Amino acid sequence: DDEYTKLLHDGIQPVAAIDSNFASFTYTPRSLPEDDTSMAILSMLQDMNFINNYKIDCPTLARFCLMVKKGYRDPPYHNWMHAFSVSHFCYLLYKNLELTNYLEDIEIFALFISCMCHDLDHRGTNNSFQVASKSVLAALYSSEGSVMERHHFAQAIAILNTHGCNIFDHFSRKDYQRMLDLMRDIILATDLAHHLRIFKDLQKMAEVGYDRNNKQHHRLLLCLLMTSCDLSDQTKGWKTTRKIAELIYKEFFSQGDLEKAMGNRPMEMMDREKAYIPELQISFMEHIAMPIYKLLQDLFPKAAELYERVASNREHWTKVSHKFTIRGLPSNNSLDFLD
Ligand SMILES: CNC(=O)c1ccc2nc(C)c3nnc(-c4cc(OCC(C)C)ccc4Cl)n3c2c1
Ligand SMILES: [Mg+2]
Ligand SMILES: [Zn+2]
Repeated sequence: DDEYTKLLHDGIQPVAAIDSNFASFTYTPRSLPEDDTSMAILSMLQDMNFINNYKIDCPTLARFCLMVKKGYRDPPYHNWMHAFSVSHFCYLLYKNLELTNYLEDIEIFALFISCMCHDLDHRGTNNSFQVASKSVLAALYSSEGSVMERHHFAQAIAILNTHGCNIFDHFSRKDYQRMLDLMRDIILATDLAHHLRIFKDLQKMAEVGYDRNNKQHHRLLLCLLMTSCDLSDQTKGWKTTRKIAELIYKEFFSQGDLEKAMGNRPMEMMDREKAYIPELQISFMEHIAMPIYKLLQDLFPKAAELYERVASNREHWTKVSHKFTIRGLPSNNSLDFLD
């Protein structure tokens, strides 16, 4: 509530005042105190001129922002600080790439808001679990797939339709509808199965060359950008990829434990007794993360450094893989862990 009063009455801080490096790809948004993140959301929207552009009511935007923030739970990885750093990367794309040369302003706006909302109310489990768990969410969504992502969109709808939070409601009925369809498309695009589905369309687009008058190129690019935001912890330094691996596997292994307790056997990557983190992390980087930033690079030449960084981080993982084998004695100087 004090977050609310401050967000409403203190005024929107300039991004430079947050950090001199705030709009650089080298900046790590997770370094920002979590208490300051709602303010940074407003600063980013102000700096992209969307608040003035779309005549957004700031009190409404403030309320919406805090609703979205409090709409995240606290699993190790899929929490608000994830959504925030994903949203900040969207902002980095805006500042560093000429997105406006590819996308309409409304599409860019939708992408940013979608980043904020895209994992709303995540419970720290994947889509497969909801099914096996017999959760309410599976009952609601399983027959169409993308269970969690459908729930993320529905939560965003629920927030927008909370009194005083509808940042869009002055839009024309036409633009209001476009915003809902954009957010749905974009949030559904964060399901890995969707990404795999559209991947060769993304390639074909990258091959034939992007066409600004091709509206399905707009739609494809929006998905590519959304996924590149979702995975953007991989584009910072080694310490960020190391720390995020830790959060991810903590979350994964917590799911695996639950699957064992209900008498099921988790995927290997969810099973703390089978999962070999360097291999799993290297696979994810080689098959999912790097192809995404390579497509980003093929479309935006200035995104080359993002790809190079991800690849460089991948090679860093290969270099420390050996450390997961205990050579010599443990730090204990004890073999008691064998018993
Ligand atoms: C089947 N393998 C996994 O789900 C997997 C394995 C290893 C991962 N390793 C890292 C570092 C990571 N970072 N974000 C995600 C991630 C991405 C998700 O969808 C995002 C779109 C772009 C596909 C959904 C859930 C997660 Cl956890 N991951 C991993 C995901
Ligand atoms: Mg997600
Ligand atoms: Zn996410």
